[PDB]
Amino acid sequence: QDVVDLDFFTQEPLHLVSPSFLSVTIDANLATDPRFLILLGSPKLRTLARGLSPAYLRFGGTKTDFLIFDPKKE
Amino acid sequence: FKNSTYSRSSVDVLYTFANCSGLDLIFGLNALLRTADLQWNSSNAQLLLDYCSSKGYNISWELGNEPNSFLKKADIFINGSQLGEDFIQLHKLLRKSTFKNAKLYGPDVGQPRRKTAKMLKSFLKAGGEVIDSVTWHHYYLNGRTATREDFLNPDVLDIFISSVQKVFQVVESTRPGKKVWLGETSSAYGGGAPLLSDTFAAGFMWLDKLGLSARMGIEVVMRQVFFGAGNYHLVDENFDPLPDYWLSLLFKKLVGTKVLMASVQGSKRRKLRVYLHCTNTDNPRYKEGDLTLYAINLHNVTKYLRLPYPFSNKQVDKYLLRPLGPHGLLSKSVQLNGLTLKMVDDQTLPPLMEKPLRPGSSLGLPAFSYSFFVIRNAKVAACI
Ligand SMILES: *[C@@H]1O[C@H](CO[C@@H]2O[C@@H](C)[C@@H](O)[C@@H](O)[C@@H]2O)[C@@H](O)[C@H](O)[C@H]1NC(C)=O
Ligand SMILES: *[C@@H]1[C@H](O)[C@@H](O)[C@H](O[C@@H]2C[C@@H](O)[C@H](O)[C@@H](CO)O2)[C@@H](C(=O)O)[C@H]1O
Ligand SMILES: *[C@@H]1O[C@H](CO)[C@@H](O)[C@H](O)[C@H]1NC(C)=O
Ligand SMILES: *[C@@H]1O[C@H](CO)[C@@H](O)[C@H](O)[C@H]1NC(C)=O
Ligand SMILES: *[C@@H]1O[C@H](CO)[C@@H](O)[C@H](O)[C@H]1NC(C)=O
Ligand SMILES: *[C@@H]1O[C@H](CO)[C@@H](O)[C@H](O)[C@H]1NC(C)=O
Ligand SMILES: [Cl-]
Ligand SMILES: [Cl-]
Repeated sequence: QDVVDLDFFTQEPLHLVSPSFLSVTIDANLATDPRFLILLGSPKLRTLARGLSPAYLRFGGTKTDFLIFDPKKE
Repeated sequence: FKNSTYSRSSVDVLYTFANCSGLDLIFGLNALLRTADLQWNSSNAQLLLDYCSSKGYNISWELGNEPNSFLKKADIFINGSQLGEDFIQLHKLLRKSTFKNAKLYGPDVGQPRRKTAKMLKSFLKAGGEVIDSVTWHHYYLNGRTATREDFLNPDVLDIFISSVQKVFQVVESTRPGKKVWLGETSSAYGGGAPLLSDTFAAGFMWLDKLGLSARMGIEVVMRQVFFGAGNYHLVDENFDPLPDYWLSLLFKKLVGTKVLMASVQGSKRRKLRVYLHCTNTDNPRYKEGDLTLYAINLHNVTKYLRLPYPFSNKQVDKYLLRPLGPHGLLSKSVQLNGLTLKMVDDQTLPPLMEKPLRPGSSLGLPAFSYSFFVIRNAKVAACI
């Protein structure tokens, strides 16, 4: 027998997730790629990104703790 | 690991990518900048906060990534108490900024091993008052050693439940009711499992993780990564979507914020994994009270699911995902109801086309597959 009965609890919501429940990261390491500007400038990638809105985008990773902001750099 | 600098330019690329994509940016600050007496040195963060203010950038903040492994990474040990004080200091900086209401998340600890649970507990005692959400991380496998069988093993999927229970035990003991987020998560660490983390086979772990996260009280799940070098990326090096991107998009179109519960009447209750939410009300095909069921079949045969009273005779839309051949579960291409999912062009996502079933038919779920089912006119009061 490959038939399976489901039981549903539908009385009340057991939890409420954020509308952004399914969110994404960009690893901090990607900012050390010389092509950072070209990659994130890609119209094709922005279309895919828009598809997942609403979402958080976390810019973070091991490299979070080895990145220093330098306002002089170009 | 070496110190690297980044420019105002890099900050603008990142902010613009998020802003123009409708995403909310969370920026992790460097927690290893330390004073003589091993307090956090906030002076570099200060320069970034100033610059972001001056550009009107609406940005959320984190401080540090996996502080539990700082000793391993940088031969510096910061305890949870100190890290809490460091977060208190960042909170005071944010309150004095132009975005005084900016959100602060942390501490982005790894999964709750004894030493990580201790760090999280002391961090929440000290710094818990100033964070808007508790972030922690989870991986099922080591990308180097992960096997195809591991990706399909319900005993591997099940370990995530104990991780979640252990995090909530620490949070309920220190800051009851604080929101709990997965701040970094995927199939496998070390950049993913070669030829596995970028395939149809990655989808069992991703959809199970979403299901269980929602069911167990996790409010947000952050997928490592949207795009990047790791083969757990949703989008490859050519900006082409992989099966997990299509799975993620379909989850967003169908699955609502209100979490319910499904279970299988059998005692086995393994390999057949079921989740139930209210349908996403923003979906124009569906209406208040509709349900979205999603199911994973890790059996090597088709299973037939029967909906309970009073949903037995309802019109159901199927959204079944299966790999495009010839590489089976190791495929990087997916079909929805037998239609290959492909961009229309660089600016155009395809429609995601339902397959209506005959009312009162059993829900067919092939071996090694996953599907969404929307139950139309379910008229569930809790969903309205
Ligand atoms: C298939 O998997 C078997 C164990 O699973 C059980 O048997 C199959 C036929 C399904 O009914 C499933 O629901 C059961 O839980 C293995 O022992 C077997 O060698 C595998 N392959 C086959 C039979 O094709
Ligand atoms: C979580 C960390 O915070 C991530 O930075 C880390 O990934 C990064 C980037 C990835 O491309 C690389 O393969 C790995 C390991 O060198 O570091 C995550 C991971 O995949 O291990 C995880 O530790
Ligand atoms: C990074 O910078 C800090 C101070 O700017 C310094 O103390 C530390 O040695 C550097 N870390 C590494 C791993 O080189
Ligand atoms: C923090 O770092 C800056 C520059 O890296 C340094 O000049 C400053 O004296 C440090 N502040 C403290 C309080 O140690
Ligand atoms: C920043 O972003 C979020 C929406 O994602 C919003 O709730 C908040 O009001 C914004 N804050 C400001 C000050 O613009
Ligand atoms: C944590 O570290 C701080 C800073 O080094 C130290 O002063 C404090 O006593 C430590 N806390 C515990 C509980 O050991
Ligand atoms: Cl600690
Ligand atoms: Cl990357």
